[PDB]
Amino acid sequence: DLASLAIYSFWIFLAGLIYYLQTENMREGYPLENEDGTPAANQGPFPLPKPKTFILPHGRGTLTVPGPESEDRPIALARTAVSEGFPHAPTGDPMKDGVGPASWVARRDLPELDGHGHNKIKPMKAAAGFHVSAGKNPIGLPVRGCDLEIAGKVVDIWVDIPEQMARFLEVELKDGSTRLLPMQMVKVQSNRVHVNALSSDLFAGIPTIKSPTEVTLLEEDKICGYVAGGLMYAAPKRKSVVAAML
Amino acid sequence: ALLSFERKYRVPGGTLVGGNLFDFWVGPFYVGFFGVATFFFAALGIILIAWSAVLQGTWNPQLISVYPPALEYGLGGAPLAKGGLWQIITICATGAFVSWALREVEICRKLGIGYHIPFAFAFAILAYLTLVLFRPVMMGAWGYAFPYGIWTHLDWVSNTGYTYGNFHYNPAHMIAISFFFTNALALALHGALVLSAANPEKGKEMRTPDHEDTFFRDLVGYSIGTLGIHRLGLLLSLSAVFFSALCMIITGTIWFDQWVDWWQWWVKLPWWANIPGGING
Amino acid sequence: YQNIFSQVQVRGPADLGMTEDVNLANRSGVGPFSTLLGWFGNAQLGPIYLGSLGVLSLFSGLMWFFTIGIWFWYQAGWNPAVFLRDLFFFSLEPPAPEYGLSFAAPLKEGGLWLIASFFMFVAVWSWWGRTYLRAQALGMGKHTAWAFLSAIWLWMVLGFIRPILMGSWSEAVPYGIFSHLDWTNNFSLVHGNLFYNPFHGLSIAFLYGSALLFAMHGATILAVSRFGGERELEQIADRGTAAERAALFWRWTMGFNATMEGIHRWAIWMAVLVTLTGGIGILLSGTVVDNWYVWGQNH
Ligand code: BCL
Ligand code: BCL
Ligand code: BCL
Ligand SMILES: CC[C@H]1c2cc3[nH]c4c(c3C)C(=O)[C@H](C(=O)OC)c4c3nc(cc4[nH]c(cc(n2)[C@@H]1C)c(C(C)=O)c4C)[C@@H](C)[C@@H]3CCC(=O)OC/C=C(\C)CCC[C@H](C)CCC[C@H](C)CCCC(C)C
Ligand SMILES: CCCCCCCCCCCC[N+](C)(C)[O-]
Ligand SMILES: CCCCCCCCCCCC[N+](C)(C)[O-]
Ligand SMILES: [Cl-]
Ligand SMILES: [Fe+2]
Ligand SMILES: [Zn+2]
Repeated sequence: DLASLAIYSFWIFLAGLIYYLQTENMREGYPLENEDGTPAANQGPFPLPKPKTFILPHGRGTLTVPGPESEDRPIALARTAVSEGFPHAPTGDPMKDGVGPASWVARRDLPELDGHGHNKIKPMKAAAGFHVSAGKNPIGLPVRGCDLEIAGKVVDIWVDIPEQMARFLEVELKDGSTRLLPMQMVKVQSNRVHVNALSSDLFAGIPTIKSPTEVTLLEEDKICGYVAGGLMYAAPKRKSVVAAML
Repeated sequence: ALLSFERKYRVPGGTLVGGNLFDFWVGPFYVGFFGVATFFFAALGIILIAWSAVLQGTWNPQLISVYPPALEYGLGGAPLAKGGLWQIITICATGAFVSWALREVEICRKLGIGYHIPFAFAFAILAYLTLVLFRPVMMGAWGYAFPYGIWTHLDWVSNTGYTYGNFHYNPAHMIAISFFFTNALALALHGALVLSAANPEKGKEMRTPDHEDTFFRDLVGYSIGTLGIHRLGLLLSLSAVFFSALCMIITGTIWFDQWVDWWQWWVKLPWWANIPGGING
Repeated sequence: YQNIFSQVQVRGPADLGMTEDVNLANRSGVGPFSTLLGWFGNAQLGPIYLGSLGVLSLFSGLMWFFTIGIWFWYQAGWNPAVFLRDLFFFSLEPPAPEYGLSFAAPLKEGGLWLIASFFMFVAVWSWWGRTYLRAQALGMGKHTAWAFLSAIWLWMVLGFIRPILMGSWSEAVPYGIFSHLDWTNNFSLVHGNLFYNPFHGLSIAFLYGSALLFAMHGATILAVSRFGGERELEQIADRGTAAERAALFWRWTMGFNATMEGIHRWAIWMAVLVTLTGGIGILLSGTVVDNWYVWGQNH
């Protein structure tokens, strides 16, 4: 029967596909390791796929995967139990050491370029022709933290030029310096910009950028990781909704 | 085992219940309170099902089937062999699903990401609940729910649909299908676009997002963008399920006849209901 | 903030796009900006590429529509009021069984349907060539062309391959809103309930699985958009915390995960398999299997 031969061949095919797909999704993070960094005994039933190489544009080299794990910086965490499977608590300050929900990866310390080789992101004041076209303009507004105190004021908006979107809000602190705050982590209101993930006293600690006109992938990760970290690590300072409702 | 970059993330905190009592992993799986609650519900439910198989007299996956209480039982309890077992199992599934979502929330909290995923999953749960809980209750009997059996539930689909003629005519059903089709269309486009840029012609440099935009801009005169496409996929999927629940929640509760007949309202509009000619004239 | 809708829209000079090897002369001018679309995705409309292939596609595409439209107007007695109240009931039906696969049917008895099918045939295939060429011109992979074929395959089987194998145009699908639904329902009845067709069941699994996977992937990316997660191409070339937290959410939840590039491979196949399996199921109906219930009893 043709129909029977077909359905029979299909399952053979599907299994081959899932096998292919799965190994293909092992281009990163494998081989697995024990909680101490050494090679784990069990690597699973799927073998590592053969290497592939990406040719990166704008003279930025190439990327070959699978390959040796890129992360090598120190991780400020210590084992909690003798057996595998338990948490590893922070040995110092997780927000500063970059661990837990405040982790960051050592991405290339250069900015992301667009199709032409221009910096993808840029402060609006330096982005020819860009302006706020809809919604409340946040520039000039005071920025409030989860402790319900003012942490600064918005002095600019950093825009993604190829995609024409707001990505960061440049906030000026009391000391006259500034930090970048992720757009998807702020709430623009009519009379202020609220940042739930951070208490006023934590703004100063936000990682900074080398140049005032650009931001690197490395800096973005440090900035974003640190801000997200405040959801867990700043909880003690985060006031209730009823307090905020006042 | 862990992924080569996992260590720094296995930090304590995030649980919604029990503090650190269940704050740990087993292999790759994280547990948490809702991790053990899910196991509890899944086990009790699978066990109760295997027992229903016995009373049925078979251990064949293609044959096993747990039916709900017969119409006669209304919305009350029933003998464990004539509906009651289905009733307990339904309670277990709901607990297992909700616990799964809540477990996802704990994981989100630990990793410091958004809660979009469990929020999305909640849509599936509400669809299941619509067929098994909300519609039966509104209709007045557990009997209207569907049976748990690989083939038996397909029989329920067929019989239920034909109870109203060709179900295709259900307006809400039409919209739900649109979303399902459009979703599959978008998923294919998005998958293909990202890959076509990451994997250009052999020997060439990896393409950029600008190339993705240009490709679709040339093709159809518009590009929703990288952020939007993900917003879109989520919207189409959820809307598809939202309209599935709606097409069912109104069937047999406020609409009882042949769905095809509902469309007569448009054909009977005053200004053209009697004009001679055409299909309906 | 959930990042479903943007809080503040920003705009700048229109983007004309990468040049690469494309014939800039065939690129139209930029369109207007939509503040409305801007809340959900990009606000910019256009430019669009319009070479000869695209012009041919648009033309026969319009002709296909026109052909259906004129028959509907004739069915309406050229009365706009009747045309609008009976719009969903009109139907352009194919040649009766007696005509077999010949092009001899009279206009009002299948000839118009054949003409309509010719235009749609060209429109679709020329558009397919277009998806390939626009990709080639930019040096990109042909993933969009290949995926489009899977959809084309179900369409081809329904109105061309199967009807030819059955040896009759009467086996094809008519052009009408309600008529093509009646056709679908009837098709299942005539072949002994498609719920017994294994390939129809797989197709459903994939249709369901596509909404499952996109809900999954879409919500994931947004969940890590606070780390620039949607810039997937760069996350592939230089993994960030976004890609790591996304992979770990799933590993900790279900025991396994994907990568920024690999997830899009799961995605393309989940969708593609929908119409790939569906096509096989329909192609086997009536040619190899007349009744899937009976077929199932012997398997
Ligand atoms: C002859 C039958 C009638 C008909 C009768 C019906 C009936 C009756 C119903 C539908 C419903 C649906 N129909 Mg119909 N329909 C017809 C023809 C069609 C055609 C077609 C091409 O012609 C299409 C495309 C559709 C499409 C649709 C969908 C919109 C919808 C089902 C999906 C859904 O609800 O998801 C919702 C998703 C869920 C319910 C899934 C929930 C999953 C849960 C939360 C978790 C499970 C986890 C699992 C246990 C884990 C196990 C562990 C493992 C490790 C995984 N119908 C014909 C005309 N249709 C259904 C609907 O709208 O549902 C509300 C419905 O009840
Ligand atoms: C949504 C509208 C109808 C419905 C209509 C249909 C129709 C019509 C068809 C199916 C089909 C299927 N249905 Mg159903 N089904 C309904 C509700 C459910 C529920 C539920 C808890 O709500 C479940 C778990 C299932 C499960 C199933 C699968 C066995 C099968 C493939 C689905 C799939 O791949 O999805 C996509 C999801 C994935 C890709 C994830 C993987 C999920 C795996 C495959 C689920 C296995 C479930 C396991 C056998 C159930 C018991 C597990 C434990 C013992 C508890 N259906 C509602 C009532 N279903 C198809 C089939 O072949 O049926 C025989 C089919 O043709
Ligand atoms: C009573 C009716 C029968 C039934 C009869 C059929 C029949 C008949 C068929 C299906 C098919 C399908 N059925 Mg069924 N089906 C039943 C019940 C169900 C139920 C259920 C009850 O839950 C579900 C969920 C489904 C689900 C499904 C889908 C998995 C599948 C359609 C795939 C698709 O993506 O097509 C949509 C995609 C396309 C049609 C491809 C379109 C591609 C072309 C190229 C587009 C051209 C567009 C054009 C140029 C014009 C517009 C252009 C503008 C620019 C917009 N069926 C009942 C039992 N079903 C199809 C299948 O594959 O089955 C195996 C099929 O033929
Ligand atoms: C709402 C939009 C779509 C969607 C989204 C969605 N599903 C999700 C998520 C999301 C975003 C998850 O995060 C979660 C997940 O982890 O996926 C990997 C999930 C999930 N969607 C799943 C399945 C599923 N989703 C479906 C549909 C949908 N999911 C929609 C199309 C469908 C179908 C048929 O369309 C299925 C089968 C699971 C794979 C997974 C949730 C896993 C889970 O809840 O596990 C806990 C429970 C158990 C391990 C077992 C409990 C066993 C019961 C006690 C038995 C009860 C029997 C049952 C009632 C009948 C079964 C027999 C059938 C023949 C009827
Ligand atoms: C006759 C229809 C054929 C449809 C098969 C198309 C599958 C699309 C596969 C994505 C392409 C993947 N890739 C890079 C390895 O070619
Ligand atoms: C790559 C996607 C993996 C999803 C596989 C889904 C399998 C569910 C299969 C149920 C269909 C069984 N059937 C109808 C063919 O007999
Ligand atoms: Cl490839
Ligand atoms: Fe993506
Ligand atoms: Zn540039």
